[PDB]
Amino acid sequence: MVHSVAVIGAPFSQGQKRKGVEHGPAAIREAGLMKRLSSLGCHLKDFGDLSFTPVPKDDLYNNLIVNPRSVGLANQELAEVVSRAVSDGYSCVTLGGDHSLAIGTISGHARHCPDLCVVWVDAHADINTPLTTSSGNLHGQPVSFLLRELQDKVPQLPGFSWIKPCISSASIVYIGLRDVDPPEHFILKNYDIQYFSMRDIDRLGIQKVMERTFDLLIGKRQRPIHLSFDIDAFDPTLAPATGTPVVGGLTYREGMYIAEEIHNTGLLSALDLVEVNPQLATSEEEAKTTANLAVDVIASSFGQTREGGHIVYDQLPTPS
Amino acid sequence: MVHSVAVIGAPFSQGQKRKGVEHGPAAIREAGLMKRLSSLGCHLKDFGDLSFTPVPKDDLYNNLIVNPRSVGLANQELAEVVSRAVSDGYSCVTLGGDHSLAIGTISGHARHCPDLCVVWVDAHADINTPLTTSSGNLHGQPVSFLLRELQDKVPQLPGFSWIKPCISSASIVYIGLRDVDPPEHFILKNYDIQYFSMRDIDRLGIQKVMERTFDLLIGKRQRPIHLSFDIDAFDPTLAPATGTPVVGGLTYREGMYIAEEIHNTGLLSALDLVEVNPQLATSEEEAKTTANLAVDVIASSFGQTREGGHIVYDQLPTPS
Amino acid sequence: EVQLLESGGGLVQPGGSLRLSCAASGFTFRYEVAAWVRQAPGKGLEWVSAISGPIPKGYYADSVKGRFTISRDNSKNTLYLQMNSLRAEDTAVYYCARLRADLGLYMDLWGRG
Amino acid sequence: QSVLTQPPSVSAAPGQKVTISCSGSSSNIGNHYVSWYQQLPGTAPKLLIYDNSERTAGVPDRFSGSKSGTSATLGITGLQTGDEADYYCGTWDELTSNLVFGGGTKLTVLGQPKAAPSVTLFPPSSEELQANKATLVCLISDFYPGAVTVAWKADSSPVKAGVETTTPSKQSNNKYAASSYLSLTPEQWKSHRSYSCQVTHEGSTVEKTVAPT
Ligand SMILES: [Mn+2]
Ligand SMILES: [Mn+2]
Ligand SMILES: [Mn+2]
Ligand SMILES: [Mn+2]
Repeated sequence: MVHSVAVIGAPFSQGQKRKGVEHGPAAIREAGLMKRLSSLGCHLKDFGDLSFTPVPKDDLYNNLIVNPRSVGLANQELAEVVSRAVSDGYSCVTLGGDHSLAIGTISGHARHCPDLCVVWVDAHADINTPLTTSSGNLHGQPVSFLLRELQDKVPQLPGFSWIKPCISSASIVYIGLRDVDPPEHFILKNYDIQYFSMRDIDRLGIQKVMERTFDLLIGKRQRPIHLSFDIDAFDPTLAPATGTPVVGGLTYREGMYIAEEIHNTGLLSALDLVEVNPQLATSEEEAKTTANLAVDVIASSFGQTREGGHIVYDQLPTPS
Repeated sequence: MVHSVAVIGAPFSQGQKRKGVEHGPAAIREAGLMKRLSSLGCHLKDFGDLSFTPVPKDDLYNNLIVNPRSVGLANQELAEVVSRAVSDGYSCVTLGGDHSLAIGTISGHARHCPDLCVVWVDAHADINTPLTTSSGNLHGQPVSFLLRELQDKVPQLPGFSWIKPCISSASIVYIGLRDVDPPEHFILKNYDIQYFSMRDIDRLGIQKVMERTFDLLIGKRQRPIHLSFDIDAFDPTLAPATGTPVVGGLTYREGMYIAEEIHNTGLLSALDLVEVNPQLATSEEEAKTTANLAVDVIASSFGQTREGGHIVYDQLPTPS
Repeated sequence: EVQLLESGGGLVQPGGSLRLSCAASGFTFRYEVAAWVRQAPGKGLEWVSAISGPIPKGYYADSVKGRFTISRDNSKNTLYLQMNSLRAEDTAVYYCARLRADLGLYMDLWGRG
Repeated sequence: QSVLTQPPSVSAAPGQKVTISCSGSSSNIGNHYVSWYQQLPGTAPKLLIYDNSERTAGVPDRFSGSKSGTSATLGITGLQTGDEADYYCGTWDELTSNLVFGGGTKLTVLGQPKAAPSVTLFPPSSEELQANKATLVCLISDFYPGAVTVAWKADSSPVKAGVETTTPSKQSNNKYAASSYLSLTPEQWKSHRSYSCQVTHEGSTVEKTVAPT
C-alpha cells in the first residue's frame, strides 16, 4: 500500500470584502498542487471544486453578500463529500475558501472517525458565537458550531441544525494566535482550551510547541488528526493574499516544521488549507507567493522533506 | 485607579539629510496612536507637538542645517514638559524626532525620579562625545550628556549647561547594538556599560536578554524604567522609514517581546519612540508600515497582548 | 494605476448581433466581479449584466435575459458582452464597471464608454 | 431605468452649498446601501460615495452622503465650477433583483444670472396637413441654467405618445437652447380646442398654446 489523498475545492465565503477567497481553490491548483502530490507517490482522487449556490435566492445581491443559510447548507454538502473521501480510505485535503468550511470537513471527518483531534493553525481562534460577532462573520465562528461544551451558548440558525457537535475542549489545540476578540479569550480560559500564541512560540520555540500539542492530543492513545491550517497563520510578508493579515506570524520554516511533525505521526486523516484570497494581492507575485506557500504546507503535511530522501534511490550509475 | 499616559511630540532634528524626522510625531499620530491607547483603557493627556525654533537666528538656512544651541535649548523646554507630565502622575510617551530628544526626556524624568534606570533599544549606542563625532551629529551623542562617569570627557557647549548628569554606568542597558563607532566601543568596555548586541541576542535569545537586563537594573530594588526605543533597532525591512538603516535587526516578535516584558514589570514611567523619518520612505506603504510598527511598540509597552485578555469580559450572551 | 477600455460598439441593424470588449489594465479582472451598465442618450443608467465567482456565473436584467451573454478571457484580461436580436431600444452608450461589496454593493471603477 | 427619484436639476453660486435627494421604496433604499456617481460632460461615471456615506480616495468631506428610511441625500458644500456634473444615486432592488439607479441630477454652478426660457410654439403647416401629417414645434431659447422639463397638453389632458425633446445645448451668447416635437394625426389636431407646450425652468413654468383656426 501507498498513502492515498483526496482533494476537494470548497470555494465558500459570505462575499463582502472577502468575495475573492472563492478563487483560492483554483489559485492553489494553478500553483501545481496535483503534480507535487503525484511526485510524493500519493494515490490521488480529485472531486474538483464544489458549486456555492445561495438558497433560497440565487441573485447577484445574494452572491455578493451571502445569507448564512447558504453557508450552513454548503457545509452540509461538504461534510458528506469528506465522509465519502474518508470512507473510501483517503486522507482528505479541502482547499478554501474561508475558514467556515471547517464546519463541513470536521463534521464529515468525525462521522467515521469520532475520536479525531484538531490542530488549528491560525492567527485567529475562530470561536465567536453567532451572539458575540455579526451575521456575515461565520468565517470567525466555525469552532463554536463544533465544540461540545458550547451547545447552550450557540443558537439554532436555519441551515445549521444538521450539525452534531463532535469535538471536546481537550481535543483541539490552537497554534499561531495573535488576534483574539475578548469573548474568544473568555471561551479559551473558561473551557480550558489549550493554545500556543506567537508569544508562547517566541518563549518555547516551535519544536517544544509540537511536542506539547501531541502530549495533550495523542499523549494517551493514537487518534486521527485533522489539520485546519489558515494561511493567515504565516506572517503577512510570506502570505499577503489573505483577508485578515496580522503582523508577527509564523516564518516559512516554523510552518514547514509544524507540517513535518504532523506528517511524522502517521495519523493525518484530514487537512484544510483556508483563506487564500488572490484578489487582495497587490500584484500577480503576491498572489503566486501565497499560492506556492499553501502548496508547500500540503506537500510537507504528506511527506515532502527539506533534506530529500522521501523517494527510494537504489545504486549510482557506474562510468561504463 | 487606571494607568495614565501623557503624549508629547518633540519634532527635533539638526536638518541636513535627516530633516524629514521632524514629521515622525504627526506620522505616528495619523497611524491612530491615541485611539489604540484609548482602547487599552489608559487615561490620556495630549500636550500636542512642541515648536522647534532655531536660536539665535530663525532663517531658512538655520532651519535646514540647525546649530546645536537650538537642540540644547529645545531639549531644555522638553525636560520641563516631561517633569510636568510625571509630577502630574502620567507615564510620559515622547514621539520623535531624532534620538537627541533623550537628553530632554531622561533629564526631565530624572528630576522627580532620580533612581530611574534606562533600557536603550537601538542599532546604535548614541554615546559619542562632541569630540569623538561632528557638530551636526548630536543624535549620536545624547548618552554622553546624561552619563555621570563621562563628565570630564564632555565639553560645555552653549545651550547645554542646564543639563545635570542623572544616569550612572550600571543604570543603563543597551539592546540591539550592531553599528558602534570605535570610541563608542571604548566607552562601553572602559566604563563597564552592559549591552546585548544582535550577536548576544542570536546566542542567548531575547527571553534570556530581558531576564538579564532586569537582573542588572532592578535585581536588588524596584526602580522607575525609562524605555528609549529607536525604530532603527528593528531590521530595515520592518522599519525602513529611518535615517540610519542597519541590516540584521530585531524581528517584529523580538520587539513586541521586549515591550511585553517592560509592561509586565509595572515600573514603566517614561517611553521615547524615535527616528521615524517618513520622507526617507520610497512609498506611502514604507511610511505607514514604519508608523504602524512604532504604534505597536507603544501600545504593547502599556499592555496590548497578542493572545487578548487585557480588557475584562464577564459572561457570554445566551440564545434567547 | 487601474483603468478599463471598451471597444466594438458602432452601427448595427434591428435583429442584428454585436460583441463589445472591455480590457482591464493595472489589476487582474479575473478575481473581480465585473458588470455592464448602459445610458440611452440624455437619460439615466440601466444595469445590463454581471459575471462573478470562479465558475463563472452570469446575471442579467430581464430587459436583456436570453439575448445578451457576458463572458471573460482571463488571458487577455478582457470582459465581453455578446448582444443578439438587438432592438432600437437597445440604443445606448455601454460602460463596463468593477462591482465590489462591503456592507452593500458599489461600482468603484468605470471605463470610457 | 428610474426606479429611484432624483430632481432633474439643482443650482447654487460658487462657494455655496446644495443637497440632492434620492427617493426609493422598502425593497431598495429601504433595505440596501446607496452609492453616488459623478459624471462630468463626455466622461465616465466616478464613484463618490458607497455604503450610504463612505467617501472614496481623494473625495473631500464637503461631498457628504446620508440615508434615512427610504430616502438618501448628497450634500455638496463649497461649490466649485469643477463640480458641474450629472449625479446619480444607485443601490440594489430586492423586488426586481436589479442594481437600480436614479434618473440623474444636472448640477450648475451659477456663473451668470438665472435666465428663464423664451418659448415659441408653431402649429402644423397647411402643407403638412395635405400630406396627412401634423407636427407642433416648441422652440426653447435663452435659458440658464441649461435644464428644462417639457410637458405637452391636449386641451388640459397629459400627452405621452409622439413627443421628441432634445437635450439642452449652448447658444453663441452662453445661454441654452432646446426643442420639442409632438406628432399627431390631423384628426387629433382638428378634434382638440388647444394643444400647449409647458417648459419648467427652476420650479416656474412657461406655457405656449395654439388652436386649429
Ligand atoms: Mn481561520
Ligand atoms: Mn485566520
Ligand atoms: Mn538612537
Ligand atoms: Mn539608531
